[PDB]
Formats: sequence, C-alpha cells, structure tokens
Amino acid sequence: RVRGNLMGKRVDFSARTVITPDPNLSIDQVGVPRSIAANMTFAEIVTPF
Amino acid sequence: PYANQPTVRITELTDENVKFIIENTDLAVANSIRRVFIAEVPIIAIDWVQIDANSSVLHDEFIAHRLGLIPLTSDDIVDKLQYSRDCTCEEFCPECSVEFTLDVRCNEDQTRHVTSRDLISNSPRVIPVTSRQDDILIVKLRKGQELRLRAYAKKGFGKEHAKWNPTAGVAFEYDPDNALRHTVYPKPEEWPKSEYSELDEDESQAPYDPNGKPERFYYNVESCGSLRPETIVLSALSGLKKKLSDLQTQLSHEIQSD
Amino acid sequence: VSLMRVLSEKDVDPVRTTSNDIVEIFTVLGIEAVRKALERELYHVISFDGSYVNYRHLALLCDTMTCRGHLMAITRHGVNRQDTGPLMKCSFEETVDVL
Amino acid sequence: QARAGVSQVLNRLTFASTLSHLRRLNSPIGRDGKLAKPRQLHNTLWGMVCPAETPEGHA
Amino acid sequence: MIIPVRCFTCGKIVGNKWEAYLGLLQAEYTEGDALDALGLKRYCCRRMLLAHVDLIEKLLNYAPLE
Amino acid sequence: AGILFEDIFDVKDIDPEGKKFDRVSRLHCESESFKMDLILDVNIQIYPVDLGDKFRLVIASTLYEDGTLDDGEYNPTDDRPSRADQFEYVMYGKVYRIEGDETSTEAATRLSAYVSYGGLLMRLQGDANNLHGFEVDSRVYLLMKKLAF
Amino acid sequence: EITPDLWQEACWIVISSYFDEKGLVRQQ
Amino acid sequence: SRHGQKGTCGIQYRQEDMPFTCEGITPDIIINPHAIPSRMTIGHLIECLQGKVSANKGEIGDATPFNDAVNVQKISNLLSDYGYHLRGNEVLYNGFTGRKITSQIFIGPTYYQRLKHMVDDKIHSRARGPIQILNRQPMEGRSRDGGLRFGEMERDCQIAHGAAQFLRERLFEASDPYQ
Amino acid sequence: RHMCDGDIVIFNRQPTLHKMSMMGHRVRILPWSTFRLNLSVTTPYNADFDGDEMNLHLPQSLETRAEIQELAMVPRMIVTPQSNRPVMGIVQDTLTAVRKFTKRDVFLERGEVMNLLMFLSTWDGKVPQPAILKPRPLWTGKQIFSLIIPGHINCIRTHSTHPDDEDSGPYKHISPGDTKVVVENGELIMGILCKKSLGTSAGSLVHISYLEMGHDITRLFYSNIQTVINNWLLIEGHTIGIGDSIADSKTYQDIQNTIKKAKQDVIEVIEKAHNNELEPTPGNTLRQTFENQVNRILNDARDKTGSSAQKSLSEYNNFKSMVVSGAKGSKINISQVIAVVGQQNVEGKRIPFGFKHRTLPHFIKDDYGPESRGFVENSYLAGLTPTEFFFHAMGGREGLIDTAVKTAETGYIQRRLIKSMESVMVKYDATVRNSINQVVQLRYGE
Amino acid sequence: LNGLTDRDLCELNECPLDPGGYFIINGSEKVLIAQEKMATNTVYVFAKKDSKYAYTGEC
Amino acid sequence: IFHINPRLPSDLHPIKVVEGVKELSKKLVIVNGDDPLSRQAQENATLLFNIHLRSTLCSRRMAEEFRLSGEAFDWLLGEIESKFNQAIAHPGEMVGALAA
Amino acid sequence: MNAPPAFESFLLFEGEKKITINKDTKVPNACLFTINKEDHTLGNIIKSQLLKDPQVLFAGYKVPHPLEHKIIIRVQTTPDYSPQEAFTNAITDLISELSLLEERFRVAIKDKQEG
Amino acid sequence: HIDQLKEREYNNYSWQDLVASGVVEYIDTLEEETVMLAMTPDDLQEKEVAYCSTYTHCEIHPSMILGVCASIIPFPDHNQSPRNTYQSAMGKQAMGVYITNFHVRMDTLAHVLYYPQKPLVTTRSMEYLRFRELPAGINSIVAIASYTGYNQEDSVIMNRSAVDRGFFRSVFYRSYKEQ
Ligand SMILES: [Zn+2]
Ligand SMILES: [Zn+2]
Repeated sequence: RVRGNLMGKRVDFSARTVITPDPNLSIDQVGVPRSIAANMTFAEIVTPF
Repeated sequence: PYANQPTVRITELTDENVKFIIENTDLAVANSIRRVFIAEVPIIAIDWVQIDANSSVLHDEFIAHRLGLIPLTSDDIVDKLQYSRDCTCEEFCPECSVEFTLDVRCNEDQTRHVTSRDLISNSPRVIPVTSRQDDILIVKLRKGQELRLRAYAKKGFGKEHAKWNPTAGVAFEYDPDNALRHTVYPKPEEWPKSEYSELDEDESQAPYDPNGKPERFYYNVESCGSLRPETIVLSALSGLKKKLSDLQTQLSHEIQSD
Repeated sequence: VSLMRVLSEKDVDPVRTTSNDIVEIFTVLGIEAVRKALERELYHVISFDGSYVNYRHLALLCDTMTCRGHLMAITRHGVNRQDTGPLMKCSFEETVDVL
Repeated sequence: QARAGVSQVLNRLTFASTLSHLRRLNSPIGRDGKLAKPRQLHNTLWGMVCPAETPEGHA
Repeated sequence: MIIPVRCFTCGKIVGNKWEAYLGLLQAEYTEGDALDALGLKRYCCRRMLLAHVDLIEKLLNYAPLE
Repeated sequence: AGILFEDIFDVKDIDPEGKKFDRVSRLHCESESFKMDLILDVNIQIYPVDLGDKFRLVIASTLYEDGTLDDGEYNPTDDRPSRADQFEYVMYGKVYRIEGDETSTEAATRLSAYVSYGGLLMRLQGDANNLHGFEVDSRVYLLMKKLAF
Repeated sequence: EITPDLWQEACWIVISSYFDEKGLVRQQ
Repeated sequence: SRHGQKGTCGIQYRQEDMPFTCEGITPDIIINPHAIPSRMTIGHLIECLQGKVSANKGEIGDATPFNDAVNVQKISNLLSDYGYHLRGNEVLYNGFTGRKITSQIFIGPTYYQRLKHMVDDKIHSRARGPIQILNRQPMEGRSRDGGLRFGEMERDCQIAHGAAQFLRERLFEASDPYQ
Repeated sequence: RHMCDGDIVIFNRQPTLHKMSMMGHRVRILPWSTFRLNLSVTTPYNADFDGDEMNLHLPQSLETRAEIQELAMVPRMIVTPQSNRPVMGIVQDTLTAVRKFTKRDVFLERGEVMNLLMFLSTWDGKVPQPAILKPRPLWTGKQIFSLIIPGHINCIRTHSTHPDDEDSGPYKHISPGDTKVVVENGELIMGILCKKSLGTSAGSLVHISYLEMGHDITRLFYSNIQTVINNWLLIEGHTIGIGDSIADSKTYQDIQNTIKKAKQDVIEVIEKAHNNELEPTPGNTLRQTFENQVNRILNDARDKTGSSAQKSLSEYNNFKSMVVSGAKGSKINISQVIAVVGQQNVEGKRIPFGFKHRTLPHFIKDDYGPESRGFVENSYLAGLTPTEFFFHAMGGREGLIDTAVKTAETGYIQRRLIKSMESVMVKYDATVRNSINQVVQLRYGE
Repeated sequence: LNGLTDRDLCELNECPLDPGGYFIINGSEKVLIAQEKMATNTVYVFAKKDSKYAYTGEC
Repeated sequence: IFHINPRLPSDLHPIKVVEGVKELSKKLVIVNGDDPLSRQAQENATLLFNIHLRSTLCSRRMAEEFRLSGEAFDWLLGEIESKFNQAIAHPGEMVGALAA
Repeated sequence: MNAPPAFESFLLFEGEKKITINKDTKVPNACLFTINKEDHTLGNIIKSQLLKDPQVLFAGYKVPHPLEHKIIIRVQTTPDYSPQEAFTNAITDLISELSLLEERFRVAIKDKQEG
Repeated sequence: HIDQLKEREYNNYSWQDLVASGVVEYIDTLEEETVMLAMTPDDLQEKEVAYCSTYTHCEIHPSMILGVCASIIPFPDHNQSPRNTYQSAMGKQAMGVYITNFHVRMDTLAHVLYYPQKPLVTTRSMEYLRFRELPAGINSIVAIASYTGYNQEDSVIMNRSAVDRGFFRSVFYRSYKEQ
C-alpha cells in the first residue's frame, strides 16, 4: 500500500504519446494532438466574465 | 518596378515529354511553375469505388488503391467537368464525374490478368491509357475468384492526393556551370558536366560572375499519360494565373472594405 | 590502513597524512574530521570524470550524515534509526516491522 | 518451483523472427545478476553462437 | 506482392512492365539492358522492377476452389 | 567633412599565415605618407586585390559630404549625394578598441584603432596624431578604391 | 587438381549444398 | 534501417516541397547527418553508395562481410561511369525556393524497414474513467482505459520544485479522493 | 471544457531524475498524433525522438495552474542549481549551422536578409546597414546574428579551434582564424559561435542572457536562434557522405607506415622479454611491465595516426564541421573512421586467452602480438578483418553490459538519498532544519 | 506434413517455407528454447576464494 | 552604459570608492541582527564576497583600470546590491531534495 | 486518426477569409497580409516580384508552421506609396507576365509541331 | 567436388558425400582447441615468412560466424559493433510478409506490408535465410541532408506523395475468438 499506492498513485487527466520534433514551437510550448485535447478537460468556474 | 518578358524555346517535343528553356524570368517565377506542374494541374482519377464482389487474394482497399493510381486520359474533359464538391447534384453526375465498371470472373484454368483493359468507361474519351505496350495489372485471379466493382472518376489535383499528379518527373535546372556559385564544390573537377554545359572539357566550372541573377531555366516535363506534356504546361500557366487573379479579387475586397 | 600507527611514525607528516577510509578517520580524528574527509571523498568521485556539482549540495549531504555525532549511513540502518516518526520510516524500507 | 519460459509462443511477425526464435539458446542464469562473466562474449563462442545478436535489455 | 502501379519516388507508371520485363529476361537480355529497353531511366524507377518480389504468384497457389 | 583619416596604402603581403577563409583575405598594407600599418580583411571575391596594388583608403565618419551624420539604418532610396559614389569598396563598421603605447605618466605616441566591419576586422596602427577622430564604439566607413596609376 | 582464387564461387557451393541438405531448424 | 538507425517520421512534405535533383528525383526519406558521426555506421553509407551502382547497372550488389574484392574505391569508380559523382553526392535544389543548396547532398537508395511500433497504438489519454476495486484508483493499461502512473520519482521531483498543491492534487484529488 | 490552446500542462519523461524532468509547458494543439516539442528542451528531458514517450499531466484548478506557471514553467528552469549553468543549449543542426553562419566569409544579400528577418520575433522593423555597401550590398553572418542577441549583453568566449598561442602573440584583438568570440552591447563583433559559447556551460552566451535579462527575454533568444538559423540552413545545407570519410592517399601512406612501425616496436619488446632482458619496472611484475610497454606502443600508434588523420581533413569536411561546432562526435570518431580503430579491451586488459593460451584458434599458442590480442588496425572505412570483427564485438559487448547494470544500480542510490534527506528545507529563520526541527546548517550552504 | 512435396503443402493450406520445429498446443505454436547447462561426467577444478576452501574438484 | 572612454581622465573621487564600498558591505545582510553573536556571523557569511568586493572595487583599479565615472559608480553599487539580494535562498525551499 | 483531411490545405472553411491586411505599428508604412490556404507557391512569386519594385523597402514572407496553411507577407514601402498598392501591383504584373509567357509557349508549340 | 557439387539436383550428389568422402569435418568447441585453423584457404596456406605452416583445418567462409538476424546486415564489418546488435534486434520487428499462407492463419496480431521489396544490396548468406522470398522492407531513396529541422534527433522526413502512392503502407490484422 505505502509505496505502490500511497507514495505513487495512478492519476486521472494524464496522457501519453510519442514525441517528435517541432522547431517552430517556442521552448515553452508543447504541441498536443487533437484527440488528446478533446479527451481531457479543465473545470472552469462560470462568472459574468 | 514592373514585369519581365520571358521567352520560351521548345527544344524537344514528343508525346511523352517536353524540353523547353525559359529565359529572362526570376528564379521564383520559374520555380513556382515547377511546383504547379506537380501539384495544381487538374486531371481525372478514379476516386470512388463500390465493391460488389471481391474474392481475389488482394484486399478490398488494395484493389481500390491500385485503381486510383491508374491514369485516365483527361484531355479536354478535365476542363469541362466540375469538382465533385461543387456540383449541384446528389450522387455523381455526368457533369462532374465519369463512371467506370469492372466485372471479371476467372472461369478458365489459367490465371486471369485483370488489367486495365477491363475497366469499361461510360464516356469514350476518358479511358485508361490503352489507346495507342501492356496494361496496368490490377490483380491476378485464380479459377473461381472474381471482382465486380463500379468506380467513379472525378477531377482533382496533386495537392490532395498524388494520384492526381500528371507528371512522371519534372527536371528543372538553371545555370549549369557554377557561374553564380550557388553551389560550392570542394573539388570542382570530380563533378560531371551538365547536359547543358556550354563549357569545354578543359575547365571545371565557369569563372565566378559576380553581378548576375539566374535566367535560362531548363525544364523537362514528362507526362504519365494522362495529359499531353504540352498541356501540362499550358495548364500550369493558366492555373497559376488563376490563383493570382483570385487572390487579387479577394484583396480588392479587403482593401475597399477597410 | 592503520593511520594511527602511521601518523606516529617519525619523518611522517602528522598534518597531511590522510586516509581514504572514513571509518578509520572517525575513530582517530573525530566527527568533525569525518565531515571534511567524507566531502573530499565525495568530491573526488564526482569530479573525477570532469563534471562539477555545486558545493552546497555536498555540504548538505555530509552534514546530514554527520549531524547527530556519529556516522549515519544512508541505508535502512542509518536513517531508520533516526527518530523521524513512524509514518516516514515505513515509506523507505521495512514498512511493517517499523509499524 | 520449476524453470520458466522453456516454452514460448513462436514469434510470427516476420520470417526472420520466426527463424531466429527457433534457433535461440538460453543461459539459465537468473536475472538480478550483477555479475558479468556469464554475459560476456567468450572467445570460445567463435563460429557457434552469433556474436552480435543478443537482447539489449537485462537478458 | 504485386507490382506497384507507380514508382514511389517519381510517379511513372511501372505497373505495365512486369510482364514485359520478365519476358525480356526470359529472352536473353541482361537485366540492365532489359530495364532500359522498357524505357526506365531514372534509378528511382529502376529499383521498382529490380527489387520487386512477386508474392501473388505464391498466394495464388492456395486455391479457394479447384 | 568627417574624414577621420585618408591616405594611400599598398598591399605588401596578402594572406600571410595562409588563407583561413575563402572569400576573405588579410591584406597587410603599409602607408605611403604617414607611415602607418594596416591589417585589413576584404571580400576578396567581389573586390579582388593582388600584391603591389595601391589604393586610396578614406576612413570617414559619414557618407554625406556636409557631415549630417545619418542614423545607421539602410535606406537605398536616397537622392543625397554621397562619398560612396567615388569609391569602389565601402564598408561600415564600429571601432571596437584603441590600444596605445601609453605609459603611466606620459601619453602615447602610437595608437592602434581596431575597427570591425560586420565581422571583418581592421587595425590601423600608426602614430597618435592621425588616429584622433577615432574613439571606441563609434560608427565609421571604409571607402577604398584602387589606384590604376 | 586444386582450386585457387576461383574460390569465392566455390566457397559458396559447399555452403549452398549444406543448406539444401540441412535446413536451418535441423537441430530441433 | 538495416544498420541500427531507428527513428520516427517527423513530418511529411509533398513532392513539390522535397528538394530535388537535376531531374525530378526527390528523396523518399531524409535522415539527419548527425546520426552518423557518433554512431559510426559507415556501412550505411557504403550501402547507400552501392545501391546506386546496383540500381544503375541493373543488378544486385553484394555486401557479404569479409570480402576483399569490394571496397569503396572500387564502388566509386563504377559509380562515376554512370555519370554520377564518384562519392555519391548530388546537387539538390530547394523545393520551396528553387535555389540550389550550396552543399552537395549525399543521396542514394537504402533499404528501410517499417517497425511495428506505430503511434496510433500508443497514444493514450484519460479523464476520470474506470477505477480499480480494492483501492479505488484508476485502472492500469491503455486498453483498460487506465491512467498514467505518477510514481515516486515524480514525487521527489515535485518536492524539489516546492510545489505542494500540484503534489497534493496529483496524489489525492486526481487519484482517490475520500472522506 | 476541453483542453485548448494556451493551457498549462506539466510534461515529463520517465526516468525522472532531476528537477528539469517535470517542466511545465503551454499547450498548442496540432494535427497529427504525437507530442511535439522544441529541440532545445530535449536536453533536460533527455529525450530523443526515436520512439520515446513523455507523459502529460493537466492541472485541474486555478490554484495549481498558477503555481505551475510561477514555479515550473520552462523558461524558469533554464539555469540549474546543481552546477549553476544552463540546462538548455542549442544542440544539433542549429549548432552546426550557427558555427557556419558566423564564420567570417558569410555574406547575404537583401533578398536573403529580408527573408531571415521574417523569422525574428523581436525585430523592430529597421534593416541594419550592410557591412558592405559598394560594390553590392552584402550583410554578414555576424551582423544578422547580432539582431538575435537580446539586450546589451557583454561576453567573451573562445572558439573551439582557438590556438593557444594566439593570446600571447600579436593579433590578439584581431584574430587570424576568427576565434575569440566577443559580444559587446549585444553585438557579435568577432568570433565564431560553437558549443563553447552557445551551449550549456557556465558563462556561455545563453547563461549571460539569463542572468542579465529576464527568463522571458531568454525564452525568445532560444527560439529566434533556431528559427533564423534553421532557415538559413535551407540555403547552406548540411550533409555527410562517403567523401567525408576518405583520407588523401598520402595520409593512407603515413598511417600504414605508423602502424607498421608500431607492430615492429611491439615485436622487439616481445623479443626482449623472450630472452629475459625486459627488466621489470619497480612496482610491477614482469607481465605487467610487458603489458605496459605494449599498450604504450599501441596507444601511441593510435593517437599519432588519428592526429595525422585530422590534420589531413579539409575545411569542407563534414565530420570536422560537426566536431568543431561540437554538435556531435569527437576527434576520436574521425580517427576511427579514417585512420585506425584501435585496441579492443575487455575489463581493461587486452583480449584474454579464451582458448588455451590463445585468443582464437587461428593464432598460435603464446602470441602476444598486436593482431593476436585485439588491436584492430583497420578503420571503419576499410572494414575489419574477420578476427577483429569478433574482437571488436567482444569489446563492444562490455558497453552493453555496463549500460544494463548501470541503469538499475544507480537508481537505487538516488532513492536512498532522497529518503534520507527529503524534509530538510530552509526555514523563515533562514536556517536549514529537518522535520524534527533539529538545525542541520545554520545558513544554507554556509 | 513430412517428406511431403510442395503442391501438397499448399493443398493443405500451408506454406512450404515454414521451417517446422514447433508444437501446436491448443492452437498455439510453441517453441522449446534450448537450455544450456554444465557438461556432466567431467572434472572441473575451480577455486572459490569466498569460502574455507582453496580448491574444488566438482564432477 | 555610461560611455566611459578610458582615455580621458575620470571624475570619481578616490574616496567615494573607499566609502561607497564601506556602505555597500552593510547592505549585504545574511545574518540579520545587532547582537555580537549575530554581527560575528554576518561578518563570516559574507567574508569571501566582501574580500572580492573590496579587491575589485579598489580606489586604484577603479582609476587605473576601470575608469568609472561617478555616475557609473553609483549605478554600479545599486546594481551589486540588487543582485546580491536576489541571490538569497528563499525560505521554503526544499534543499535536501535538491541535494539528493 | 488525428490525420487532417487532405482537402484542408486548399479549401477555405466557413468564416475564414482569404486575405487579411493588418497595419504594422513598429515602422511607418508597413502592412502584413495574411493569406489563408496558401503556401510557398504563391508566396514566393509575390515576394520576388515586390523586390523588383524600387519603392519597396522590405518584402518577405514566412510560413509560420508547415502543418498549418497560412502565409504572412510583410511589405514596407516609401511614404509616397502604400503597401496596399505595392501588393496589388506586384500581382497585376505577375499576371501580365504569366499571360505573356503562356502566349509565347503556345506559339512555340505550334511552330515546333510541323515547323 | 566443386564440379560434382555444381551438378547436384541434376543427379544426386550432396553434402553427405563431402562428409563421407573425408573432405569436411564436424569439429566442435572442445576439439577446436587443438586445431590450427586457417581463415581463408589460399591466403593462409601460401608461402611467406612463416606464420605456422602446420594448419589442420580451414574455414569455409568466415561470415558463417553470424547468426540469422545478423546475417542480413550488409557490410557489418564497417559498423560499430553495438550497431550490429541493435539491428539484430530491430530486424525482428520489421513488418513484411511473415508467411505465405497468411490468409488462413487466424493469428492475433499480424502485420503485413503491401509492397515489400528485395534488398538491392544483399549479403550472400541471406539467400539461405530465404529473405528474398519473404522480404521485409522497401528500397527507398534516402538522402542524408538536414533539411527543414524536422528530422533532427533520430527523426526522419518522409515524402507525402510517396506515401500516397503506397510507400510502406501496411495492414494490421487482429483476431478475436469466442466460444
Ligand atoms: Zn454532379
Ligand atoms: Zn521513378
């Protein structure tokens, strides 16, 4: 429990793929494919904005 | 601030390739024609295959793929058809497509070469290239195997799929002797002479010519059968001139509306 | 290695005669000498191949090893005998023997 | 308590993996072995065992 | 498995040359003199016919019926 | 004006240590009147210079005769009459150093203005009077022209 | 009579005869 | 490749865009020069050089290992009889601007392989799927629709960042929250 | 909602070994199905684009998003605290092309300058004055790379080939071979850029940019270099080939002579020892002084022939251009491809007597010579003899064995260390304590 | 499928290039990997230094 | 930044250097406090940096070698302390995880 | 599965404009034309045609990403000449030249064929 | 023996006659320690300054020390040895026609290539491994260049138009059972 389940869990909102280069992306940008973006989500509060 | 006056000189014209020389033009205009030969020249190619019975040893998509790569003589049709996505019809039209039909059953004992002789068209002018030299083998059937399908040819260009690419190979070249030193040889004599080199067998490259631009671009456009090699050209010039006219119309709308 | 019978020999520098053996130094020289010796060893085996690690990070490791007055190994017998609290020791090793 | 993997599923992925799976030898020495001398190419495997085809994992 | 229709690199139709090329090799032509009697100049197009291995002849041995 | 310098030089040695690059060579000229050294790197491909050639080298601070001191940006469409119209090789650089034989007490007699022309260096090592208008970090032109005598 | 420097053609005839007779999986 | 040079497709250009020689031979595959010098697979270049002779002669080259008859001066002398540079270089043109590339590029036919590790059998994503039964944490495996493992090494790298909220979200709130 | 453009993710290659293996990135979505990432970032991750896979965690709250954005974003992680030098440098194809772009003889005309400026994001719309105005306006390599360099940095580095005896002689501030990089006011004045000045070393130019300007200005620096240089290399081109592995047939003679003198030298050592005249070195047995003399002779042969191979390399060589820029390879890779491969050791010794008193059955009993114990004397261009193919494989198996034991033996050191030190931290007391609040150091790092 | 010619391997839906050498066990092809071991019946004098013994004549 | 021209004689009183470095050694505080125990340790923790600071910002090097003007010297001192104060270890920083 | 359909390189979506002018603010008299669903075929001829205009002080084009089908053309002219009319005149004469090249290729064909 | 052996399969002369006639021998590893083996026959059994002059065996071909996946590398002697090991491993993932009756097998997981080619430069011992009958790969026009930037760290750039024409197109078969 303590090492396989308490110090390291499996998490939701993860992805995994093969990396390939893109010299046209800035150094702090990642290019994600479209299905991986359309799968994982971000809960965003509603505001009059 | 203005245009240039290119001149053309066909050196060889057969029914399979054209060699011409264009003089007095920019390298960008001469290379952008080269790209229009390869992508944007319309041509007819099978693009919709409905397979009714396939019992060959090849797939279902292996047949359809090998059928898209069969070149069909588009020559005066291809400029009368419409693109499929622009025909105001439902389920292909004689005015935007050409219908084909293959029906083969091997009944005899020897194997059957399904070749492109078996593709029967409904227009007499868009046929696979069989007119006047064997035929493109599609499958080989055994005793009892068969293939019935009907297919449709529509208009397109080599920018969507390579199947709509009218050329075997375009051989562009300029400045055969390294007069501009656009390429820099580490040992200039290990290099064979160009075909067009106006140079003796003594000297290796032309002496450096400091103020000078490329002209005299040498082309060698080779057809795959579908269009005639001088129609590939006359159509790439018109296809480029039409991309530019459309851009200009959309530009004048953007300008007047700002 | 003897290091105590050698330092006492004459014509032997009893100032610079070091020992490569941090358990020999500890019983001879002290715990504050083990800290200097341990870091010289640790820096020899790191800069041997030409690379460089900041000094902060070697002082901190040699300080935790020698912070309670004896030589605390970085094994289950060194860091589990430290009084850190059982939920932290059950995460390194032994996991139930300590619980 | 037995040996394991003495009998594996044949690899039909390309003909050259079938053919090499059928001619494969196995030294039974366990893994979690920090020794090297059984993993070194001995002079004496000359002409018997291929000196280039080995797995690059822990085996 | 079966001769490709076009040369992958070039675009040139090589689908109609496998029978002609096996017939010329049966005649007596050497393999380099068969490839240009067919009209294949670029070495891109010439490896389509040299390197091709014809498996459909082996796959046709597995008759479904008769 | 703005003529920081002006003289006649003549190529005394061309790339001496061996040719390190291919379109650039070191010219080790010497002067004729003020008796100065020069170490120049020229684009030996669009302006070839051979030994024993003599050229007039005018290091200027601006190009317009009235000395109106342009900005340092390139604008080709310009009517104003320049000094570059009577020269054949014009460069544009930035003096990056001024060494000298100063001592701790008395001044210096021999200066050396090192200017750098986009990467192509130069050193005008003379005496401390002809090297006056040169101060470090200032934009300067080259303006040389071969004398066919 | 001996075989000299005509030997790469002959080194591979005995290899081909070996592999006709014994396949590759004969040891199984 | 047949020499230990693995690696993935990085982008694909049409034909109008690949660089091309003085006839329209565009490459099929363009590999990087930096793969060669540290790995010292010279056999790759010799094969790319002999494949060009073989496709020009019209018959299949021989690359048996220890062979004394083949070397590179001999292949090079043959290649220059078909009118190529004897070392395999050619003069390519840019496909985008049309201008010659000032270096001569080393082009010729090499036998590539296609390994079974395609990407569309590895791409994998999760956002609140199924859950194990004993410890109600996401399942494992791509086919089970599992979640990736945020193991311990990934937790030390988050302590060192001093990121306590991302750490307790990855280890509590996106894994197995309970009360 | 779905993850969209601009989100913050955290991105991670798997043997997570230091802090710079979980940096955070901004999301940009693209067509095909792979995670695509810039190339300088491959150095911290240790990534490689030959089938590597990286994970991507998505923070799920405003409070975790903001924390990642302020603590782990990628331009915040440029300088490592482990060795106080950048972790990201310019490292392939771009490093090779920048060494060629900043050589002294690179001149560009207005059509290529105006095209390379289109890939500068920090450009202000003013074309600099060309370095050559007549007879034709030409710009320079350095003059365009000065527009990339941000701010007004000042640094001085030395190129890779800088001869050591130049800073003594004359021509110190005007260098014949254009080594000695000098940036002043954020302008390259002199010098050729290589890994010694744009790589990941303490004090390189990408380090000075970080200590001087932000992490944000340095973020645009790394990106502009690769976008201008990768576009010029469509003009210049880079390759490698067979021609780059050949010597010059006088070099082949020089090498064959060195190698034959060396095989001859070891024969006399063998004679001396066979007649009992090789007297032992004081500190070694006989078989160790013998093996030492032999390995000295053979290592000298390899070094001499390798150096005489490099001196023969032209400037247009393509091995040399990836070695001098430091992009890939070393002087010992040129030497083994061109000159000689060298001596194949297993466990530090020469190839051992695996059969009875000989190394293979081809040799004869008690053969200490160079060929009979593993000294490969061909190059990879000539190919290896059959026996030395085998010895080269016996040698090359050691590296594959040690890689596979290394991976598992060091991963356990790092785990024992973190468990022993994880809760030591810097208190607001500014003292370094642990979980029991016992003081470890009174100030961090003293 | 033994000594059987090549038409007949194809009439049974098989390939004549199959090598053989594997078992079908519940419709899986299984291979037996060859295991090495020490030669029997042979005297080997080793020397374990990590014990009380100078030498050891195993057999 | 201030265009020094090390060829002209400078206007930087040799004593403004001596006293500006004295006032800057005060603003680099590591161990805060007026206690003797705390002044001792503030003096120890910044001992090598203070030696370096006092050996490159001499009165003699600043006049025979760097030739700083007065205004450039004020900019310089404000810059040195503003960088030093950024180098201090942040509290909260998990240094044992970095050392490992 | 994440493969974009191949007609996406030339077909305009619904809402996308072909071309889009944006005044640039860093320098006076500079614009940025953003063409959608175009590539180096059309972007290179226009730039090289604009460099023939003597009143054009800067012309260039870039393709920001190759997986995306959009080019940007930045033009800067002299103050008596807007870049709107530089770009227009660079097309009008590029058209006139391609039309003339077509006429000449056509007569050279019909003279080569029996002649 | 060479002539009789060339006329095998026309009558009935074979390898067993070479063994029975006393020409080749099966030597093994404990006996190989007292042979004095020559590597090639002419060249090691000629007359110079003597190396041994008491040879007792001679090797058939030296390249018969390589195994099955290592014997398809062309010029393995020009490669650094770890590269030959990586290809021995990556040659077993190469997709290709894995067997000829593949339409009858109901394997889990089969991959076959549409258009596999024979290598243009082969070794001589990949004849027996029957590799030219069931090949796994395509001879493609590689071009070692560094073009756009996309092929930069073990990455490659493919031709889109080549792929449109069927280049390395493959097919993947998965079988499901149920009773
Ligand atoms: Zn219709
Ligand atoms: Zn072709």
